[PDB]
Amino acid sequence: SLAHTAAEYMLSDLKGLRLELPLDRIVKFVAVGSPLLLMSLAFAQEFSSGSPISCFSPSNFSIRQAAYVDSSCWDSLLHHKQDQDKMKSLWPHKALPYSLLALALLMYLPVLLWQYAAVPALSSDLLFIISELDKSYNRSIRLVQHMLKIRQKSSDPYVFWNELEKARKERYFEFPLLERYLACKQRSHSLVATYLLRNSLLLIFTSATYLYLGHFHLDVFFQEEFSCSIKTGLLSDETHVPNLITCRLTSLSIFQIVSLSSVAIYTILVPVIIYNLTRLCRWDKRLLSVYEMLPAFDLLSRKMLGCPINDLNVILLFLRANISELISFSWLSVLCVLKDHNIDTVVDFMTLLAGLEP
Amino acid sequence: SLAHTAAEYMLSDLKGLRLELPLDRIVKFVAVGSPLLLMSLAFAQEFSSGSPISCFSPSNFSIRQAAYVDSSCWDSLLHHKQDQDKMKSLWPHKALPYSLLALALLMYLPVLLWQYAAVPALSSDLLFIISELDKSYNRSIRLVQHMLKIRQKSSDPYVFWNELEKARKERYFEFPLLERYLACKQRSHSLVATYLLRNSLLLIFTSATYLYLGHFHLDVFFQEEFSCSIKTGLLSDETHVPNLITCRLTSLSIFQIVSLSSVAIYTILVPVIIYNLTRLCRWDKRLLSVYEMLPAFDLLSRKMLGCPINDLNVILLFLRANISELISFSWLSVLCVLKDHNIDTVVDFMTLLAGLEP
Amino acid sequence: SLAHTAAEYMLSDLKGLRLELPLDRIVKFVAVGSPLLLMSLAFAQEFSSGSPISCFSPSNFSIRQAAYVDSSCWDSLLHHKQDQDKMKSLWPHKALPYSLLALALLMYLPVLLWQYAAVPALSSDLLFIISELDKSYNRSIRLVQHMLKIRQKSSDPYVFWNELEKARKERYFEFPLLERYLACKQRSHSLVATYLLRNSLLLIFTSATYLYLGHFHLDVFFQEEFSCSIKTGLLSDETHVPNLITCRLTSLSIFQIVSLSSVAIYTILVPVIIYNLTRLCRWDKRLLSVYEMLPAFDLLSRKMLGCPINDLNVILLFLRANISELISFSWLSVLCVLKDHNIDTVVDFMTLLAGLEP
Amino acid sequence: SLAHTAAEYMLSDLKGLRLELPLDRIVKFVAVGSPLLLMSLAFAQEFSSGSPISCFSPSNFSIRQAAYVDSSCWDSLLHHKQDQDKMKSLWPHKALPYSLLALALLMYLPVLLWQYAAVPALSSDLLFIISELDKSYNRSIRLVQHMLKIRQKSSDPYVFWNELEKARKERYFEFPLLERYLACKQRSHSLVATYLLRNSLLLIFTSATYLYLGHFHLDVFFQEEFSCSIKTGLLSDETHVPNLITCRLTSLSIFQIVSLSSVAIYTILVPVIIYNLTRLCRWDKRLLSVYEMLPAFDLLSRKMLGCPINDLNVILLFLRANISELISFSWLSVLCVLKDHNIDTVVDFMTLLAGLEP
Amino acid sequence: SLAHTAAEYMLSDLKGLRLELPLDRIVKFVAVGSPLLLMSLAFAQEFSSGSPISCFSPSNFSIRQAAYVDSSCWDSLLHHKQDQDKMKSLWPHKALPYSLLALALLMYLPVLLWQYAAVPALSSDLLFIISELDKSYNRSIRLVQHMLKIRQKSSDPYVFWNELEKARKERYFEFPLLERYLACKQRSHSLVATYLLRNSLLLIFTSATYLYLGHFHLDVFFQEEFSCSIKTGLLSDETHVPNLITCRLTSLSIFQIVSLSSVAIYTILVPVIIYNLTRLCRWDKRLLSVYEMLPAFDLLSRKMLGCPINDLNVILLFLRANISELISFSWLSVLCVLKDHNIDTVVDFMTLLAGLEP
Repeated sequence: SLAHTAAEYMLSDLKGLRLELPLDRIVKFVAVGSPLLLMSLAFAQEFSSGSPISCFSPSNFSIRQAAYVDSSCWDSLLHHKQDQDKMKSLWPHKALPYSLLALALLMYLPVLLWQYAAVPALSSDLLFIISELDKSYNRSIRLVQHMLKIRQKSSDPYVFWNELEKARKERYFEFPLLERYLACKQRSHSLVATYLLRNSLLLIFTSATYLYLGHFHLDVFFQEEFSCSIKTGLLSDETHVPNLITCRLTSLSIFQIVSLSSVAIYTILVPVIIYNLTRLCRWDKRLLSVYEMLPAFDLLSRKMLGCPINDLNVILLFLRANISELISFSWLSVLCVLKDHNIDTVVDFMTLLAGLEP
Repeated sequence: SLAHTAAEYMLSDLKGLRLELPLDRIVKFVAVGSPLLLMSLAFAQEFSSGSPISCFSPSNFSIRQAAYVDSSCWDSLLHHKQDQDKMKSLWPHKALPYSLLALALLMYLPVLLWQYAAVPALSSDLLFIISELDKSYNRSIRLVQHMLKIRQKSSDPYVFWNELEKARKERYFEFPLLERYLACKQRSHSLVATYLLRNSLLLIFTSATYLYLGHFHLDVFFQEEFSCSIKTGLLSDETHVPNLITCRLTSLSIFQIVSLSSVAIYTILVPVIIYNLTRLCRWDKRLLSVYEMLPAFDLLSRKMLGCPINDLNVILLFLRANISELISFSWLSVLCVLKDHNIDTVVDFMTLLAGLEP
Repeated sequence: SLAHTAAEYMLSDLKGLRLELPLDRIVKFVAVGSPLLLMSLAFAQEFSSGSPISCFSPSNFSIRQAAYVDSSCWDSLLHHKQDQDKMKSLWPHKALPYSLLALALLMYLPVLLWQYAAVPALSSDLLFIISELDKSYNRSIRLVQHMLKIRQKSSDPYVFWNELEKARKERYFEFPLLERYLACKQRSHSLVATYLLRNSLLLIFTSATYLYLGHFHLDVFFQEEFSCSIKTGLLSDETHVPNLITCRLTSLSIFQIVSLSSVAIYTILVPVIIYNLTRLCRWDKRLLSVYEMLPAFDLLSRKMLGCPINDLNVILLFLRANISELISFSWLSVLCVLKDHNIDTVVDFMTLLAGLEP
Repeated sequence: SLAHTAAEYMLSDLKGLRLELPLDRIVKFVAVGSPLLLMSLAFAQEFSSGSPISCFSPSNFSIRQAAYVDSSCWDSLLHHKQDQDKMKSLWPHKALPYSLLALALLMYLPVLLWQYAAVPALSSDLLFIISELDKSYNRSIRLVQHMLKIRQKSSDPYVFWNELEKARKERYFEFPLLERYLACKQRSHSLVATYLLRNSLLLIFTSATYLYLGHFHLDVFFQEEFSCSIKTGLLSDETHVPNLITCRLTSLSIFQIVSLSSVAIYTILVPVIIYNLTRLCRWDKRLLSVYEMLPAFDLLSRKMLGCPINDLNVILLFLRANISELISFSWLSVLCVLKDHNIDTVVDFMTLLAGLEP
Repeated sequence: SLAHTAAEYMLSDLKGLRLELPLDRIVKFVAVGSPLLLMSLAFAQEFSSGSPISCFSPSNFSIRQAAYVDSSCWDSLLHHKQDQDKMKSLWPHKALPYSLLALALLMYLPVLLWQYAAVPALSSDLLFIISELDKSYNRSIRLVQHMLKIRQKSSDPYVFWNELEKARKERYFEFPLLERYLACKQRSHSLVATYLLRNSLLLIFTSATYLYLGHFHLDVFFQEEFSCSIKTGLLSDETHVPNLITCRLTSLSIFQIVSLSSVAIYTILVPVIIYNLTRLCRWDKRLLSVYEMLPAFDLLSRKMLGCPINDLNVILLFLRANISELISFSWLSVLCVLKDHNIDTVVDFMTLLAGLEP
């Protein structure tokens, strides 16, 4: 089956970076695999089909007179109703899996755009930021051994501030590339377009699916029988039934169940992407209180003004998911205690000797 | 078969931490695999089905006159009883495996919520706690070589208490991050919600399964025969049997055995999750006697007050399963001897020389 | 086939420890694989079954009149004997592999209990004991170089006993954790329960298998033919045979051979587990003579009193299988020469220079 | 096919030791694989069987009247000869592969006993012996540099014997563990039992195979036709042939060829195991002449007395196959020149400078 | 198919040594795979066989009257010719693949003997020789730095011969183990027997194949039709055709093509093994001119006398294929320039500085 190859290349399972949101991953998985699951269920295994169209041939017909009967109607699904001569065609019945696979291949386009048009630049930017930030750490670790003996023999404030103010006017304190780079990117407005188009494309795809199920479906839904004609051409000069009646389709139940499953999964899926859109309409300040005290993280919370549709918002949202990898997963995450000061000076007097790590 | 792929991703077999309880693992395994086992048994291998519906066609019928007979009834399971004209449908018979697979995919949702909404925060918290605790050990091992010569040449109490009281007023004795962190988490009430919802979701799922087996089942349970009609449409202008009688279904025994197996496994499974719920309604104090003497473990047993529904209870329950990994599996587990004192001073005089380990 | 998956997870092939006895392994292998082997042999490969029920339809019947004949009896195995109207049913014939697979899954429960309820504690205990014992060796190897020059230039007894008695009153001679730990475990009585239940569960399972083969089998054993009825319902208003006679089952030979194989394997298997039970009713003292001279092994043979049902007996039995891994496989195993003294002093004078190993 | 799994576990391909003799390996391979080869050849590939029983139904019979004819005789192979009423049964024809697979699984039992009841002790013994022997070498290599300058400047005998006699009364010359261990094992008589039982078991298995081919075979060997009866029960009240004649079996040629192949392979296999038995009835002294001059190997040839049924004989036989691994494959194997002395003193004067190796 | 398993174990793809000749590999490949290729081609894929025997039944015969006709002749291939009553049997037609697979398994016996009876000793010998030869190199490399400054400042002959003659009477020049080992093996005559038997066995196998194709084939080669008899037993009391005529076999073309392919491949294969035999009848001296100047290789060319059937010849032939692995692939192979001297002294004056390699 081609489904094996599709799963082999499509949906088959830098160097540590998380570039895609978990909710985006979930919605991608459901929207991509569900058409494939309906594909596998409808035609294979469960319902051994054989001939999806079944007919009532007259008794006088031989073997492949009736074989022509049965084989000339599946490709010519047309209801010659007596009500003039409106041949109602039954193309949705033979087009169900075709539309399913077309929808499945259509669902993956936003992934293509998000993975080709935005991944390389974002990955390069995050590679630069991780390089500068681990350099920021190893240029700051050198302060924990300068503060193991001089930090002890002095009366608290005039060594917790005298060296801190000396470090304040010292190069290691500031991170100039950080503010300049963050400015040069926050003024940019290119990455938000990819996000908005990647969401709107799947939204309009869902709308098109709704229209497809509303127009071409919902009309032949309780009809399981139709009358065809064999002398719709040169057969007229023959002595047999003038109208081949009751071509019964066998997969009406599968038709109904796949239609209801498709409509239900998309009804339950729609609100999630709307929530994803609304995630970008506000500035996140859940933990802004602790970010304003740290030297490097002060700049992140400082540039919180104006309309929130900026590349800085997207960068921050993707950084919060990567703020706990192996090294940023530190006192930062441990700092759940200052969400409720001269006492903290002697508390961090001991903590600086506690963050020795290796 | 898709079952192979499902087992390949679903149920297929930080860095040492145990995040899931063994009883939870057992109930998950039984509730997830049992629908799959019934799926594999019912349709494949054991009972080579062929055509699950069998009919009695008249003798005059040719090959695929009777093939239409047999193929137009499986999808149109309707009993045209003579008792007006109540067409009793037989959709449970063709919906058994569909409902089975839907129930199988439904059973895994609580696992999804418990693994996405609570695992990262709990794992980070336990990573912090293990880091601080192995630091607590390697800042306490330094006491076993200070007590190899000064510990020997003195008259017992005034070196077993003089140094101990000096160590009592010494920094290594206390663990400030422990009480502050434990307070900041015991006042929190977020993790218990995930536990209660993860249990209640499977409970209501079991209730829904009971309702499904009570309404749609238990009605067609001893009926193996029904009469259908072929001229339920345009067939009426034909000379054959007016009513196609005795469409016999072949899988009634499989129907009954799968229904009884499903109801029995859930009856035997229900009390376990109730026990899991009741596990959180009480404070565990089985070994609180030995916890009150140890320095760090005194705080764990000290905060035992009020209503037991707190995140501290869940943290303690998950810690007791992880209290014997490689290092906490020590004198702690060895201390099964003080569950039945100046003599113990000379007993631990020798024990401190016995816990040299490397 | 599901048998492939079962073999893939069930029965498919710390860090060196042997936790399961070889005889237990053999009985587990035979009791678990034999139902699977009968499963594979009975239904697949050997006997291409097709239709396990065969019937004699009247000559006037068409194709699927007789197909209904053949398909409506396998699921309705009932002998309408003329002797009133005792319908003898033939459910064992269609339930053979179901009971086989149920028995196969039932056989593995004692393994589950023995592997979950006792393995972790025993493994931790043995890990502690191996750590303390290799420490006991590397704190005793230091005696073979103190005895390379002082051991030579003295008149035998007053250096083979003067240093030995000095070593006797020396710390390295005794192993305090050994006697204290061995006491704290020999007074315990928890592990023997797991052993006794793991044996009794398979014993009662064998008894249940015997009852199943005695009641539901041994009755339809020479019967290969039975008469059914088609008008056991709405068929009565039809002109055909009033009683469908001679529904012949084809797998009677397979029935008999699988029944005899099952009963024979369990008759030959029963005494082994009884022997396993009797293994725990006595204290093993085959090599107690050599254990009483060694320092550490003297305590093992010293606590041989009272009723033998103790956790110490189980620990010793599992230790004798692990007493020859890589280091305990030493002079211990070499000491087959003292099972038939001042001469041995000069014999071990040379042996201490012979146990230099690296 | 289960043959794939059997080959996967059974017969599928310490740390250098050779524990099994090449002739034993050959006889094991032929006796184990040949039943499997006949299994694969008889039923699969070569002869596409279909229905191994073929019958002559009367012309009036319909499709599955004759299908019942053909399917009710394979399981009821009984010749109702007119000669009273001796129903000769044809169970060997349907039992050929069953007996083949039973014989195949039976052949592996001696391997099981030889691999479980004797391998661990023998492997431990050989591990000890290899450890002591490579120690014997590296305590003897130190003599080739003491003899590079003192060996040169002296008049031959009084340095080829003066140092040799000094080395003779020196500790490195003798190997006390060797004679004591060899005595403690040569007096033992446990390992020879495993060898004799492992041979006698396959011998009695071959005898049982001969009896099986003599009683149950050789009787139905030229009979390809037999007459059955359908009214051997409730069929009597029917109007058809009173006796269903000429049930012809199709696999008579395969029957004959497999019988002849089995008997021929075992006739050609019998003498080899008899030779293996006779190998232990004599003391091997082919190269005893060179063993009596070497220091360590003198003890091996010294204990050659009495009846040869001892564990020492088995140990020596397994050692001769391992005497050429990497280090014992040395001058020992090179010493093919002393099988046809003061000249050899100056020949070995140069050879000791030739065995410098690294 | 069993062919997959056979290819999986048989013919499926120390530590660098080449133990088998390329021509031997080619002849083994062709003689082993060609029967398997004919096996795969004759019965599978290409010619969908169905029933290899086809018969002309009379028109009055029903379905399985003629099925008995067709099924009772394939196993009873006998031509009841009118010419008394010589039943000519047609067993080659049903024995073609049996003889093919027997020949295929027979072809591998010489490989078995050559791989079990000679590989271990030869591999050990070559391991010893490679160890001594790379030692011979690293005890000779030390001459290229003693000759970097003393080699420069002297008038050519009295430093190209004065040091060379000093090295001539120096230990590093000679290789005593080489001449002694080469003598101890060249006097041996055991390995040539394995070679001669491994060739003669396949030769007599080819002769037996020729006899088989000459006697049992070439007689039924143009006969595609034969007449059988059904009343060759108890059928005589029936009213049908007294002689069942024209049992036509369908695979005559496959018979002819496989026979011609087998005979042709063996005719083209015969001379190669004869050439292999003649390879051992002469002493190879193609490059003996360059071997007589090298120190170690002089002994190899020195022992070229007498009849060439010796183990030394086989050792040399297998060494020439291994003389270019990684280190013997050196100036040796580069020395293609002395096959057409004081000038060479200054040429090798520069070459010794050119063979510095690492």
